Amino acid sequence: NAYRTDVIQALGGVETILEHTLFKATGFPSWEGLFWEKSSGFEASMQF
Amino acid sequence: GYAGETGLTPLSKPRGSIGVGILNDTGSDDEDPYELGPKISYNRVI
Amino acid sequence: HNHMKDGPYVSSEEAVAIYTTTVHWLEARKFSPIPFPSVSYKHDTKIL
Amino acid sequence: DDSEAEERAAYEEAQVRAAMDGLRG
Amino acid sequence: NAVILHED
Amino acid sequence: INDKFAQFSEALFMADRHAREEVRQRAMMQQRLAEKERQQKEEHLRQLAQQARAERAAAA
Amino acid sequence: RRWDEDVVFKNQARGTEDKGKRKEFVNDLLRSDFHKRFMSKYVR
Amino acid sequence: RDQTNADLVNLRRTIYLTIQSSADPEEAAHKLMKLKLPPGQEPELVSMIIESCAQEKVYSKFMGLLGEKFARLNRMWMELYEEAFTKYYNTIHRYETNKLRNIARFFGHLLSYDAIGWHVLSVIQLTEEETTAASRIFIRFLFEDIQENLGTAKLKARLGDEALQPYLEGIFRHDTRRNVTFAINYFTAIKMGYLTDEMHPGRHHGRGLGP
Amino acid sequence: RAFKEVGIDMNDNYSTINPVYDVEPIEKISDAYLDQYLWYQADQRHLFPNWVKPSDSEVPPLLVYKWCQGINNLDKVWDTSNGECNVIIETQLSKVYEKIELTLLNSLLRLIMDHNLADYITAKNNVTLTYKDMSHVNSYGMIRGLQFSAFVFQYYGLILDLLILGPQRAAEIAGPPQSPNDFLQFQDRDTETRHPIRLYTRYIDKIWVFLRFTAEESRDLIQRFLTEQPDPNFENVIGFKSKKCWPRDSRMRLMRHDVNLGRAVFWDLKNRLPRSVTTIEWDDTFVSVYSKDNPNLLFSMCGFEVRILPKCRNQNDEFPVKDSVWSLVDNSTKERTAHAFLQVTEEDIQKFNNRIRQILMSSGSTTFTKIANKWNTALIALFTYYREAAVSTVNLLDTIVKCETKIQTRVKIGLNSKMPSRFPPAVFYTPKELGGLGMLSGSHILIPASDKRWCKQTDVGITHFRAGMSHDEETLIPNIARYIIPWEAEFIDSQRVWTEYSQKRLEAQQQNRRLTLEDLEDSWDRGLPRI
Repeated sequence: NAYRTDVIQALGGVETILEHTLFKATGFPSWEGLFWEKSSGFEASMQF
Repeated sequence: GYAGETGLTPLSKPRGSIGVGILNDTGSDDEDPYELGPKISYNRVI
Repeated sequence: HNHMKDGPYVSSEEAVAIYTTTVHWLEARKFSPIPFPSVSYKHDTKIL
Repeated sequence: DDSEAEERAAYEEAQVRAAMDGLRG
Repeated sequence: NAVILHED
Repeated sequence: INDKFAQFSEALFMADRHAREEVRQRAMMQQRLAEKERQQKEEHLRQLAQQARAERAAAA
Repeated sequence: RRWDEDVVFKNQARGTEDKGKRKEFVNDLLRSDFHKRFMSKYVR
Repeated sequence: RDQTNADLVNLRRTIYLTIQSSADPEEAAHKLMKLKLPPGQEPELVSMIIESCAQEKVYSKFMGLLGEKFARLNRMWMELYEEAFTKYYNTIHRYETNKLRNIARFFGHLLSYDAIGWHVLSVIQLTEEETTAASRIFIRFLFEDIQENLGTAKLKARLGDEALQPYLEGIFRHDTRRNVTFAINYFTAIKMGYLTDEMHPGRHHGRGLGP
Repeated sequence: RAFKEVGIDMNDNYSTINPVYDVEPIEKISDAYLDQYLWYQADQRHLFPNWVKPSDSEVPPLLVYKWCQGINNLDKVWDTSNGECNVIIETQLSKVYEKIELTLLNSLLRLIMDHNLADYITAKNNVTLTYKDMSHVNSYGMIRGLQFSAFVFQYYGLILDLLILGPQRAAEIAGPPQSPNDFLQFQDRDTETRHPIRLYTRYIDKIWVFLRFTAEESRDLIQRFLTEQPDPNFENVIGFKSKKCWPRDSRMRLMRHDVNLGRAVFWDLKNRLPRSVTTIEWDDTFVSVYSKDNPNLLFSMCGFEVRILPKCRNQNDEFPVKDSVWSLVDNSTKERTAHAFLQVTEEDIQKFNNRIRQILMSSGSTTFTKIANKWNTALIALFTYYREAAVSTVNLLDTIVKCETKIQTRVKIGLNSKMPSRFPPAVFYTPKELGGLGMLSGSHILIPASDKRWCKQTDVGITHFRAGMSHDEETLIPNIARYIIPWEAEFIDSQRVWTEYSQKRLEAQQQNRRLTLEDLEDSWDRGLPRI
C-alpha cells in the first residue's frame, strides 16, 4: 500500500499529477470529494 | 411445525478507477492490486 | 492400443514386489486404513 | 461451544506445528 | 519372457 | 487383449490374500506376547505384593 | 552391511544405453524419433 | 530565512526516493554519492538513512550493506557514523522496540565488518540508574547480532585485547562489585556467560565484606 | 462406477502445453468431497512422511531454505580431509502419469483405504477423453484433472520413494511412527551417519537426493560403474551437468573422480526404478559433486538456483561473498557456517516472459487499464515469489525492463503513437484514483523535473510554481522490490515471533483464558503462518 503514497511523492505531488490532466477544466475546486464511475448506464445497458 | 433441514453458509467472505470496459471485464480481473484476498473479519480474542 | 495389445508392461513379479513393499511399509508404520465416510460423521458438513 | 473450541484448538496447533517445524524436535 | 515397452 | 493381463491380475490377487494371511498371523502372534507380558507383570506385582505383606509383617 | 541391499529392484538399466547402434530412418513422421523427441519436449 | 525549511524537506525527499527506488546495495550508494550537495548536509544524510532503516518493518541486509559502503569511504562518513551511534544511544527514550531492533542490527553490521572503529563502545555503561529497558534490549540485540555475525571465538579475541582495555572500562567494570554482579546476572540472563570470564570475584579483596 | 465423457483440451504456456480435463459438474462435486475427505484422513492417520512435498507447512522458498539448512546441519558436511565427497542429484521421474497400471493402482488404493473409495477412483480414471471429433478410452495411466488426483499421485509417488530409498532407509529418514522426525532431521547422529543417503525430498515428480560418500564406498561405486559401463577415452566429461550462469572463477573444472562419481550416482539411482513403472532420464538430471577440488554445492529447487559455499573455504578470501546471500548457520555451534547464493533459473525467467507474452496476445482488444492490471498481477507475483534472487539475477532485470517496455508500447500503439515526449511517467505510474494507469514498476525510470510544476489561479495573480528548483536531481520512480521484505529476514522473524507467541501462550494460560489483541499488536503481521 505504501507504494501508492511514494509514487505520488515521486511524480511531483497530487497538484502536479492533476495539472497534467483536464482536472482544472472540469470546474471542480478541490480534488477531495470526487470519485470515478466504473461504467455509465449506457455501457451496462448494452453489455448483454 | 417443521423447522426443516438447516441450510449452510459460505465460508466467510480519489475513489475508484476508469474501468476496464463492460465486455472486457469478463469477471473481476481487477482486484485490490496491492494485496490478495478478501479482507477477513477478525475476532478480538480466541 | 499398444498397451491393450502388448500387455501390461509392469510384469507380474514387479507388481507383486511393489505390492509387498507397500504392505510391509504400511504395517511398519501401523497405518489405520481410511474407512468409508459414515452416515453421521459430523465433520462431513464442514468438509462439504 | 466446546466442539468448535476443540476444532479451533486443532487448527491453532496445526499452525503452530507448521511454524515450529524444523527447530525444536 | 521380456516385455517390450511402448517407447522401445 | 493380451493373456498377461489375466496372469497379472492373478498374481495381485494371490499376493493380496497372502499379505492378509501374513498380517493376521503376525497380528495374533503379537497379541500372544502382549498377554504373556501382561501376565509376567501381574506375577511380578503379586510377588511385590507378597513382599509388601512381608514388610507389613515387619511393620507389626 | 551393503548399503544397497534392502532395495527392491536391482539392475534395471542394462541395455538401455545400447540405443545408437545405427541411426535409422523411419518413413513415418508420426513414428519417427524426431516426432517423439518433439512431442515429449513440448507436451508436458 | 526558511522557517518552513523547504530545502531540508526537499533533500530528505530526494534521499528517501533515491533509496526507495534502487535494487542492489550498490545502486543506492552510487546514486546517493552521485547526488549534488551544498557544503554540509552529510549529517542530514546519515540521519535520514538510519531513520529510513528504522522505519522498516523487518531489517534487511540491503541498507546495512549500504551503510557499510558509505563507511569504507573517507574519515568524514565514519566519524559521522559514530556521532550518529552516540546520538541514538543517548536519545533512545521515545523510540519503539522494533525500531531499536533495526538500529541495533544496522550497528551490529557496522561494528562486525570493520565499517567503523571498535572504540566508540565506551559510550556503553552498565549501571542500574542510567540504563532504561529500551537501552537494555538495544544492548541485547546489538551483542546478539555481533555474536551472529562473527562468533564466539572472534568476540573472545576482540574483547580480550589489551589495547582495548581503557575503552572497555564502561562495560567490563572492575572497580565496584555491585555493577559487576549486575553484569553477571545479565550476561548469564542472555547466555553471554562465556564473555564474563576476565573478571574474578575471589581475588578482588577490596570489597571483602564477607569472609 | 460408469462415468461420463471427460472433455480434454490444451493450455498453452508457449514453451510447453498441458492437457486440461473438463469433468461433469455433479461428479466434480463428488470428487471434491472425496478429495477433501481423503486429504484430511491421510493427515490424521499420518500417511505421508516428511519428505512428501509440497506440505501444508512451507511456502516453496521456505522449502528451499529448509533444504539448505538441512544440508548445512549434517555431520562434517563441509569436511574433505579423508577425500570424502558429497553428491546432490536433482531429477524428474519420467512418465509417472502415463505409466500407471490401473489394476495395480486399484490394489494399492485398496491397501490404504476402503475398497469402495478405491473402486470409485480407479473407475474414475477409466473414462472417455473427447476433443472435438476425436475420442478414446483412457485405460492406461491416470487422469491428472480429477479433483482427487493430487492425493492419488502423492501416494503413488510415496511408493516410488520407497522403491528408491529402500524400506530401511525410508524408515530411518521418516523416523519411528510414534515420534516421526521433522523435515531433514534424524533421531541422532548415528542414524544420520549410517547410510550414504543423507537427505531426500520429492516435489510431486521431482526428487532431490543428497548423498555423503566416504573414500572407500565412493571408490567401490566408481569401480562398479566403470566395470559395468567402461569408457577409457575420457568421454564421460562430454555431456555432464553444470550451471553456466555462475561466474568464470566460481565454477571450476570437472575432474575424473567428480564426473565419474556423478555418473555412478545417476546410474545407481536409475538401476532402482523399474522402467515398466518409471525412470529418470539423463537429460532431466543435474548432478553436482562437492569434493576437495570444487568447493561448490549446486542445486535448483522450485525455481531458485542455489550455490552453497561453506565458510571453511574462504579462509584466504577465495570468493567475494557480497550479494543477496542467504546466510546459513549451524544448529550445534550456533554460528555462521555457509553462504547460499541465489539466482532465478533461466527457465523461470522464461516463464515470466511467457506470462507477459500471454498478456499481450490475449488482450489486443482490451482496455489500457486491463493491460496495467494484468501487468501488475504478473510483476507482483514474480517479485513476491523470488525477492532476493530477482534482485541478484541480471537477466531477470533485463527481462523485466523489456517486458515493461512492451506493456507501455502496447498502450502507446493503442493511442496512436510511440512518441516518448508524449508520455511522461505520470501517465503510466499515477495511481488509478487520479485517473492514471496504476502500473507498478520494477525498472530504473528517472522523472525529469518538467513534471514538477503547477499553475494556480488567484484574484491578484496567477502563480506558476516550479517545485524542486533547489535540486538539479531528478526524483526516481519507486522500485517495487524495495517494498517486499526479503525471505531470509522473514523466516528469521517468523521463528523469533512464533517462539514469542509460544512464550505468551505459556504464561497466558496460567493467568487469563484467552490471549488478547493488545499483547499481539506488535506481533501482528509477522510469521510465515502469519499470527
